[PDB]
Amino acid sequence: ISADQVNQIIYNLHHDPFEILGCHLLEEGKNTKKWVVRAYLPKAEAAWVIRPTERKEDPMNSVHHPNFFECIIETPELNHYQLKVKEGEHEKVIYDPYAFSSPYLTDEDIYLFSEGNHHRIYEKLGAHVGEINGVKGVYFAVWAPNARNVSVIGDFNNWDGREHQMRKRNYTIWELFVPEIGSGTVYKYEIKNSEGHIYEKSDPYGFYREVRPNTASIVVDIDNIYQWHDEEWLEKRRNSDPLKQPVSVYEVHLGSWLHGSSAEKMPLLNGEADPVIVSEWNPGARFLSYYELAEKLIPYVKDMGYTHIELLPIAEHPFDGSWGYQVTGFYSPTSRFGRPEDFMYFVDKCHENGIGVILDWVPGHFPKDSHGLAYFDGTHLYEHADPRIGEHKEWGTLVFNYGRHEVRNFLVANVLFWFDKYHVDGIRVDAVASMLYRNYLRKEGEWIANEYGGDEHIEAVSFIREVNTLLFEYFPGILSIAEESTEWEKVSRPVYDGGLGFNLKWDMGWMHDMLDYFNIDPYFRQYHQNNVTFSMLYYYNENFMLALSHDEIVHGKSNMLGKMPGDEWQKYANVRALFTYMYTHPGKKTMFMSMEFGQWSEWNVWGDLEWHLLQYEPHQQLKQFFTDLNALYQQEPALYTHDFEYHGFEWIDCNDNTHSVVSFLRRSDDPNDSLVVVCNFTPQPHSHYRIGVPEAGYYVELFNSDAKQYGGSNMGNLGGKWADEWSFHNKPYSLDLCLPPLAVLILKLDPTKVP
Ligand SMILES: OC[C@H]1O[C@H](O[C@H]2[C@H](O)[C@@H](O)[C@@H](O[C@H]3[C@H](O)[C@@H](O)[C@@H](O[C@H]4[C@H](O)[C@@H](O)[C@@H](O[C@H]5[C@H](O)[C@@H](O)[C@@H](O[C@H]6[C@H](O)[C@@H](O)[C@@H](O[C@H]7[C@H](O)[C@@H](O)[C@@H](O)O[C@@H]7CO)O[C@@H]6CO)O[C@@H]5CO)O[C@@H]4CO)O[C@@H]3CO)O[C@@H]2CO)[C@H](O)[C@@H](O)[C@@H]1O
Ligand SMILES: OC[C@H]1O[C@H](O[C@H]2[C@H](O)[C@@H](O)[C@@H](O[C@H]3[C@H](O)[C@@H](O)[C@@H](O[C@H]4[C@H](O)[C@@H](O)[C@@H](O)O[C@@H]4CO)O[C@@H]3CO)O[C@@H]2CO)[C@H](O)[C@@H](O)[C@@H]1O
Ligand SMILES: OC[C@H]1O[C@H](O[C@H]2[C@H](O)[C@@H](O)[C@@H](O[C@H]3[C@H](O)[C@@H](O)[C@@H](O[C@H]4[C@H](O)[C@@H](O)[C@@H](O)O[C@@H]4CO)O[C@@H]3CO)O[C@@H]2CO)[C@H](O)[C@@H](O)[C@@H]1O
Ligand SMILES: OC[C@H]1O[C@H](O[C@H]2[C@H](O)[C@@H](O)[C@@H](O[C@H]3[C@H](O)[C@@H](O)[C@@H](O[C@H]4[C@H](O)[C@@H](O)[C@@H](O)O[C@@H]4CO)O[C@@H]3CO)O[C@@H]2CO)[C@H](O)[C@@H](O)[C@@H]1O
Ligand SMILES: OC[C@H]1O[C@H](O[C@H]2[C@H](O)[C@@H](O)[C@@H](O[C@H]3[C@H](O)[C@@H](O)[C@@H](O)O[C@@H]3CO)O[C@@H]2CO)[C@H](O)[C@@H](O)[C@@H]1O
Ligand SMILES: OC[C@H]1O[C@H](O[C@H]2[C@H](O)[C@@H](O)[C@@H](O[C@H]3[C@H](O)[C@@H](O)[C@@H](O)O[C@@H]3CO)O[C@@H]2CO)[C@H](O)[C@@H](O)[C@@H]1O
Ligand SMILES: [Mg+2]
Ligand SMILES: [Mg+2]
Ligand SMILES: [Mg+2]
Repeated sequence: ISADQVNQIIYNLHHDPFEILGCHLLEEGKNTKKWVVRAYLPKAEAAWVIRPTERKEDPMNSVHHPNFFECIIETPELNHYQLKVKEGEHEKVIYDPYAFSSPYLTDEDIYLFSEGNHHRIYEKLGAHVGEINGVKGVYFAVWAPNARNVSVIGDFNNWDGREHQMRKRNYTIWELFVPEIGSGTVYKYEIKNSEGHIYEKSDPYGFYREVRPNTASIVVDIDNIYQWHDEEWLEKRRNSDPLKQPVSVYEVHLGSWLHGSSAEKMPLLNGEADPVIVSEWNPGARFLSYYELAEKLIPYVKDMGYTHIELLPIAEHPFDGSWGYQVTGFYSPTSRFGRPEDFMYFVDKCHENGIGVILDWVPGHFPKDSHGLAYFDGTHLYEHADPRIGEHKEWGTLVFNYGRHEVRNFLVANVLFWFDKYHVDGIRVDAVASMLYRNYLRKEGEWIANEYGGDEHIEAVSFIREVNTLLFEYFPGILSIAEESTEWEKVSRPVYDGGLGFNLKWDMGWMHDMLDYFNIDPYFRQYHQNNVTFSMLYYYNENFMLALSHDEIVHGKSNMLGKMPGDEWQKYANVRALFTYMYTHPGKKTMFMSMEFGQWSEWNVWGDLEWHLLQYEPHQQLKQFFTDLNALYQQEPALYTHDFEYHGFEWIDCNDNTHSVVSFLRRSDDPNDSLVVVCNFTPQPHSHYRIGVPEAGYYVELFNSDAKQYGGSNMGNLGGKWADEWSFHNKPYSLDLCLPPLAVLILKLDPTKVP
């Protein structure tokens, strides 16, 4: 480029910056092409072009001006890249602001979509504010290749589509530009099928939706509604290995954490809306907005000391009672809680408070509702046509045709959409088995094998591996968590090693062993010591997340306190012992709302949590227990740096089944960060109980779950204990401890203590 062209950009004299900024073809070679990417980045000192799908990164050079950059790259196609932009000591990674010079679909967009590889398809499909032929308006586009006709119906034309019939392109996608309408427009697509039957559809790529049970899509100017402040969080994420950090997740269903009064409006970020009543049966209550949740949930979480909030599905879903697991509006956060920008504010405020956001994401199925994706164009479009692989009959839902390019593209781009537009830090996928097996919940003679004779759902396995490959390339440092309950191997291992590419898997076996164990009367736990120790045998085959989830405190399973045997003191003590053990056992942590304060009743998705219990001491004390435990977990490197390496854990002894006692070491990089953990899983205290330790010195009591401030009886070792030169558990030193009842001790050698 010339200096004159540069200066025209710098001084805002150029007639159209898209002619020189962004990605431009310089020449075609025999097997490759030569491209240039240019950027004007005021205040940046340096920039790079990242091609994350090819695993490449190229520096950009300043050209004529220190903030004007060019980068010349040879590659057959340059569809997928990001700009890394350094301003002083800070780096951000963004998409190229000059990537798309028109709102309409190009030939290239249609080709990439037809092949399933348009990672940014949601920039063109759906509804977008823009300018065509010199006039501002909205461009709509929808994939419906077998429809006979499609029109746009909405508020602007009183729901009559005759003067807004769309144009079909390349036998696949319908489009229309509508002048002089903008964000806030309410609409649907009116589709006529090959039979001549006419029906109404919500926008599959819609960005906002009326409040259930109304289903019209609403236009959002999604890049001009919210100003983020989380660059430093995102930079630290991208540069960190979350597997080596503390990950303590508070799992939350937004509709049922806390309700407000329906006698007032729902406040929004600088505005308000009518209340959304929780149900016809509880008409005095309304949901809290994303804005109100940012003001209340976030400081509550921060004060408890969790690192992450995990949300039950917030994608738009028509029925409260699915808990969000039956989604129909994949590209929009549910309007129950307000607007897209209110959810953006929630996430930005999490990041300001040093809290990450994980979204439950639901790629496995979708319900039959007529506004949604089902039979979209008068054919089986999103779902597979054969019910043996296209329906989950026990659930009444439809299964995406993962092999169909544009379907795969809908879902792959959807995952990326949440990280791009809403800055989230991770996803969790429920019931992964439901996608992986062609015989899932199907009887003999009601399913068919894959092409090689097996039960593996090949197309699903390939989709999952693609999701995870792309997610980690585009957004390094995120969490991708699976629950897979069969024995599928390598779930949380890299795709290059034959894995599915998640980085964490819920340890459902551990969960069952623990909750079954603790439900046993303590005298009988001696016959089930193996529940305590078993999960450590297979532990190193995956990266495990230890989750005690929402699913465990419904349908007659009781809440945590009610699972435990004995009187009220023992029930609390069991909950403290279990969770202290969970937090010291190797693996990341997840627990569900209500568990941190000892709610007695089961989670009820139709009300909110029993917050009035926090007026009473035993609940307050358990909440303080969790507050202090989370603080300890973040303060002790041996609880999180080496979760997934042999070095991080070793049993000291687990042979004392008749007293239900176990003990072990946790380790980190520094040997002085080593911890000794001792567990007593009956209410019988022990007074001179020997435990082997590897070195001399004073072992400080960092934590004792029987402390009186946690509701315990206040037995313990009075702050710490000197080890004896008395060999035990095959170690050269030993501690002579008092083991409090139904309690866990965490001890740490202080090598500077004065004898
Ligand atoms: O995570 C929450 C929280 O946990 C820790 O803090 C807890 C403790 O774990 C818990 O034990 C307790 O400690 C408090 C304590 O209640 C306060 O009274 C005070 O303790 C004083 C003590 O009162 C003084 O007398 C003095 O004790 C001497 C002791 O007099 C002397 O006899 C000897 O004791 C040895 C004893 O003779 C042996 O028999 C044996 O005693 C055992 C028994 O065998 C057993 O059956 C049972 O009863 O328990 C006894 C205790 O183990 O061993 C004894 C040696 O340990 O030597 C001691 C040494 O002084 O001194 C202490 C120190 O001031 O303060 C402690 C410490 O705060 O409550 C706290 C809070 O709930 C954790 O330390 C804290 O950071 C965490 O927040
Ligand atoms: O103009 C009349 C023509 O239209 C008719 O063909 C249609 C089909 O009915 C549509 O359903 C569609 O077919 C696409 C399909 O939508 C798309 O996903 C892709 O199919 C891939 C698939 O993703 C992949 O998994 C694998 O199985 O291979 C498939 C084949 O490539 O492409 C399909 C074929 O284009 O669109 C066409 C055109 O609208 C009619 O049947 C034609 O005979 C007729 O010419
Ligand atoms: O010096 C006092 C005693 O210290 C030790 O007693 C221990 C018990 O061994 C532990 O099991 C525990 O006791 C719990 C008990 O397990 C639990 O059932 C509950 O019992 C209460 C009950 O809440 C209450 O309503 C009423 O009925 O009285 C019962 C009192 O026992 O709560 C107890 C704790 O409060 O902890 C105690 C105290 O550390 C030691 O073993 C005893 O020999 C000694 O007497
Ligand atoms: O007054 C009662 C006694 O109290 C003290 O003994 C304690 C020990 O200090 C504790 O460690 C524990 O003992 C366990 C032991 O930790 C555990 O390994 C298991 O021992 C098995 C052993 O693993 C196996 O290899 C073989 O040698 O048999 C051992 C004996 O079974 O089980 C032990 C308990 O049964 O608890 C005891 C108290 O019961 C103090 O040290 C004693 O001297 C004192 O008398
Ligand atoms: O103020 C009058 C009226 O406004 C609201 O109704 C809107 C719907 O919520 C919205 O879905 C849309 O309804 C259209 C359907 O979506 C569409 O499928 C088709 O069947 O036509 C409908 C309009 O006829 O528009 C209406 C009207 O704006 C509010 O929710 C109503 O209850 C209220 O009475
Ligand atoms: O070093 C090998 C192995 O040692 C440790 O494993 C112990 C388990 O942690 C524990 O449950 C127990 O295993 C038995 C099962 O509980 C029982 O149900 C059945 O399958 O037999 C098992 C075989 O013994 O004891 C084992 C062996 O000590 C440690 O936890 C592992 O990580 C480690 O690899
Ligand atoms: Mg399940
Ligand atoms: Mg068993
Ligand atoms: Mg309530």
